[PDB]
This record gives sequence, C-alpha cells and structure tokens, in this order.
Amino acid sequence: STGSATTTPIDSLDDAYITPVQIGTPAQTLNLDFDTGSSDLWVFSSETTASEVDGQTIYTPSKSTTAKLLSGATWSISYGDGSSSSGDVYTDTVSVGGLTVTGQAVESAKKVSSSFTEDSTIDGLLGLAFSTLNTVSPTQQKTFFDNAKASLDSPVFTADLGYHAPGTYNFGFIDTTAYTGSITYTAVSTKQGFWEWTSTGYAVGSGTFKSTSIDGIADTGTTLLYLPATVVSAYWAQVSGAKSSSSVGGYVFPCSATLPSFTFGVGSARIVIPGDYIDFGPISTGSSSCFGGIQSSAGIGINIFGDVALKAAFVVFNGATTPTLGFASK
Repeated sequence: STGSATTTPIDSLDDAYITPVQIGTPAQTLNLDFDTGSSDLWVFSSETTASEVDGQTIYTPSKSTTAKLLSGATWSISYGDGSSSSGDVYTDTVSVGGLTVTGQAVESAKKVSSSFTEDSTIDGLLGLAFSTLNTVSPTQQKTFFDNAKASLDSPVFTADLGYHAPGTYNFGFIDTTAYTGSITYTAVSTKQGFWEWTSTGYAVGSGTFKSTSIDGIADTGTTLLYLPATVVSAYWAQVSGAKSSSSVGGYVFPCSATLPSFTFGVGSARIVIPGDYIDFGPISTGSSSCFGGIQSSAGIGINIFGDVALKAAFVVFNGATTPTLGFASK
C-alpha cells in the first residue's frame, strides 16, 4: 500500500504545516501537524477542557463506530518549546492520503497548553519519530508509520515541504519526479528516539564550505534551523545590522536586508537554503526588525534541522531495519 497527502502552511511565514487526517467511522477529518520529532498522535477532542478549545476541529470518539477506549491508558507530553498536552486514549481507524491503519492509538486531549489553544489551525499532532518516544502509559503505543510499515510497498515516508506553498507527505514510495539529481543517504542513530544524523558541514552565501560534523535531528515539527552558536554567528555576521537580542529571543536583522543563502552538507552532497527561507518577518506588526530563521541551539541540547532546512530538500525517512535519511535538491 501507499498514501499521499498534501501538507499546507498554517500561515504566511510557514510557522507549521497541517495535513488532513481521517479518524473514525464515519470519517472525522482533522488537520494535524506531522512531527518527525515526536511519537504521539494526539487530537483535540470532545474530552478537551472547553475553555482550552478555540476554533479547532475536535474528534468525538462516541460518534465513531470503530472507536474503542484503550482502558487504563493515559498520555502526557511536553515539547521542546515548553508546550504540553495530556489525556486518555482510544484505538480507531486512521487514514492519511488513502493509507489506512486500523487499531491506531488516538490520544484524546483532556488538557492542552495555551500555545495549542491559541493556534486554531492545528487540530493535533501526528508523531513520526521512533515509537520508543511514545508517552502512552502503561502500554506504550506505536506511531502511525510503525503500524503502517509492514503493509507499505517500501518502509519509508517522504517529506516535501513547500516554501510559502503546499507540499506533500508520501508513505510507502519515493516519487522520483519530486526531486532533481540524486538522493544522498546518510546514517541515522535512533538512540534518542529521533531521526538523528550528522551533517558534514556548512557554507554561508557564496563562501567556502567548512567541513565539520554537526549532529542533529530532522524535525518537521520545528519551524526553524537550530545550529551551534559558532555556525549561527558566522551566518549572521554576513548580514549588516544583525544581532542577537535577548529581549526578542534570538537573532534579528534589519527588514531592509537581503539575506545570504545557507548550505548544509549531507555526505559529499550539498543542500542550499535560499536566503528568503531564513526571513521570518517583523518581530511585531509594523516593526523594521525581522526575526531570523537560523538560531542558536545552545541551551536546547541538540541541533535541529527544522522546516527552514527541510523545506529546501526532498527528504526520505527510511524506516528499514537499519534506518537512514535521504536528502535531494528539488
């Protein structure tokens, strides 16, 4: 089997991407944030504290003839950005882009933190990291991808995120029309439960490539590119007037600037992030200070190849017995 679904930016900055997902019988379609940095499929629901729901579409398990309470199971997750959610668990039929999994754990939120409530466009998350990170207790649950894997034509999914435009998540096949040149594959460590890999270096604009190992995670659920302070300083030093602002929470730059590109290495291959992808616009409406898309990972504890990086590539998440990651230009 295979599946193919379009993923759409939630706003004009590509802060996140939503993908329609069918849950239950008859189908209830919710728009979920596909997150290769976590491993829980959770949704706003009929059980979510009413004051914490503001415009989201909810899953109502009592209206699904295939929903079953997973008795005694609870979940609770805290994300890197300080957001969180928790609740109980149903199993139900879940379909993405024509690919169907029966008996998928659907984690129903009883509580969500303010950042979730405030984002009316995201109805929940669909985790695509390794199932070892799943938070369901006392019986850990599998991700949608792990459950689908054995049925898929090939045990892979691909992320093809757009810059200020829709893109595609495919399951079970590699669309050879979706990228240019060849796909370069690189080793993955699953020791922390992430799609963790080592970039071979970077360049800023038309500058020379610096060969250096950068260990990080491919994370579709993180907006920005978070890299070591040395690398990030070297980038922003090429933008007149750019500076790190503790009050704003990162590097800012004059909105009048033209940003240089940023290149990262994948083996001997190179992925080029155009400068425009690094512009996250005014820090507040009408401001002439703009927020940068490359930020320091110092004090995160891990480097994160988030959407800024991933959207510049066609990315293969290869879930074979020895997982790997592939990157192609597009």
